[PDB]
Amino acid sequence: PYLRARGEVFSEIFPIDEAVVRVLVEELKEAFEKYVANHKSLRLDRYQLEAVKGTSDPAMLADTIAYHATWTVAEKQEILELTDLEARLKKVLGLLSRD
Amino acid sequence: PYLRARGEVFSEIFPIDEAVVRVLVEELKEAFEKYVANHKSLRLDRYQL
Repeated sequence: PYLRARGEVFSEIFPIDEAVVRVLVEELKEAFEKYVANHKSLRLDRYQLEAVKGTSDPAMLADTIAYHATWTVAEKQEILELTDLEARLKKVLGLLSRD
Repeated sequence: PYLRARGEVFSEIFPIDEAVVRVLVEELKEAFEKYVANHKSLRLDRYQL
């Protein structure tokens, strides 16, 4: 320590196949909104998800909604390493359904 | 070796009334869009076709 690394450029996944992706983001936002309005244990508002709108990349929202819930952060690391846009969305929606 | 072939019959049938073939192409495009409609990891920018 202190740790340093010669990291790389922004490695993102592009919003591809907007139809199914927006559909699954809507389903994820439905599951997340009932997560917020049902799980009294968290009560986290859409002030870090709806606060970001210029970068409407569904990976950004998939990582934001996953952040808003309190399952294990190891799965957040794995979803940060995921390369599939909706497998991120399916992973967050599945963990929200489990919650 | 070396590689060398010999074409014998140039079999290629062009169906008359290509609009019917284009309608079948549209049907196959619709089926491919239906296959794309369920993907969670096999998404692709299919609109460039």
